[PDB]
Amino acid sequence: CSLTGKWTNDLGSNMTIGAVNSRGEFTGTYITAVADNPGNITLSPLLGIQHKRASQPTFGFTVNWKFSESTTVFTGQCFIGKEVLKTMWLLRSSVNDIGDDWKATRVGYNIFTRL
Amino acid sequence: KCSLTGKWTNDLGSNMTIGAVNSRGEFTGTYITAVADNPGNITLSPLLGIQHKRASQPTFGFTVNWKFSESTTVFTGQCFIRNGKEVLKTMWLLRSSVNDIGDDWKATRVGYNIFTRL
Amino acid sequence: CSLTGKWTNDLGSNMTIGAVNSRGEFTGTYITAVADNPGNITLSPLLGIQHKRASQPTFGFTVNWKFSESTTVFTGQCFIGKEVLKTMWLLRSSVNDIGDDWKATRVGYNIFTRL
Amino acid sequence: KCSLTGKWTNDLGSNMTIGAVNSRGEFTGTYITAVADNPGNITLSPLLGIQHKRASQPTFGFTVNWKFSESTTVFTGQCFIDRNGKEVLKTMWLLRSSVNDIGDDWKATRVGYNIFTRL
Repeated sequence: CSLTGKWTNDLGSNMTIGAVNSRGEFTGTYITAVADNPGNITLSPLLGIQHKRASQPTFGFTVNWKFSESTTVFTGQCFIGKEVLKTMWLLRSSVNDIGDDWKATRVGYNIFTRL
Repeated sequence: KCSLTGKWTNDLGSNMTIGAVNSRGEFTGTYITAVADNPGNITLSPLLGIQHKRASQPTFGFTVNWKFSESTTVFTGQCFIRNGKEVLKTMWLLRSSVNDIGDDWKATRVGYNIFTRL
Repeated sequence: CSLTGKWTNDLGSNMTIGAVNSRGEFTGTYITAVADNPGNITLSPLLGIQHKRASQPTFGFTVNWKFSESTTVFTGQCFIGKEVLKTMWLLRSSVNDIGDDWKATRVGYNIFTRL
Repeated sequence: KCSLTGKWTNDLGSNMTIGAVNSRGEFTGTYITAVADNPGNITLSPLLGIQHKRASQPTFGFTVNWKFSESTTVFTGQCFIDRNGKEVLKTMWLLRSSVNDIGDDWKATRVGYNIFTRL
């Protein structure tokens, strides 16, 4: 259940992850298929840790949108023939005032398979 | 300057330490939780995320690899400054590991957290 | 998009909702596929509201679980010309300590289809 | 005691009134939110839920049908005994917005939480 490689999800988005070093880490690019203003979508980075020990490991990473102010974070698990990432996310928008915070965070799921 | 470099704590009593936030926003760090499913097990734990640098009240996100367990937590939120001090409004997801894909529906867990400097 | 009728979600679970009154309110039953103690699973009742005016109505409801201390609430929206409910959910558990609160809440989703 | 019947404020300003909690556990009530997307429109909105009866600190859930928007919120949580003897509520919630196409589903569920107090 190597997280390296090229994956796609059910909302059409695609990602690529670099090599995983043995202390958990990976780097990747994210191309989102869907967005708040898909007038402005580009390639966004992505930093994350993944257990290297259990064969169906938990994990988590961070996407940093280069086209807006928000952050999306993902956790989930890889299962086995074929590998499937079951994930969930929080998409945090930026609000101008802290008193506005309550409406900043959304949540959702996604399912990834290799390409 | 809302840089997450430094020491932060939160409402349940956890302390984290973030190092250098690099030019691309990235930062390693460590997190001592004051609370887990098996709190007897608690150890130190490594942490990796990215922040926005431009934004004056930056949005952020990081991943905690809990070594003392098979699971993971991701955190997102925003840094704010009206007392003049800096609060981190964040929400998180705990991912537990189930054995089979069938149990997937029961693995993800959610909550909030409020971090301030030490 | 009436919630009256016999739906079924993606995990295998089953529900039946009755008549929705003029102010959006409805009741029905929920036989679940899954649970944290499957040998316990029984018929549990539900209660929500559904915007009556919308052609693709938003709605929310609460399952009160017969066989245990805990509660799941759902929201979502109903799309079309076949009908489909997109829902996310929060499962709330009894902790016995409020210092233990941060862990009594869990999240997921469900797609619902008529039967 | 930890019954829902009563009036409750929350860490964010908003208030709520809950009616009689029947045998089947149900309850009815109203809710003025202190905050929303178009706060000019905020009115009293209805509420409907179910809470576990016998247990001393019950789980519960209820649906808030937003009278001014086309949106819905669900809250879940528990009634605890804060040591002072006073009942605080711990919840988390979803807020569902309406979207025009099923393809936009992914953007319509906000998550958050609150703390209610007796009023």
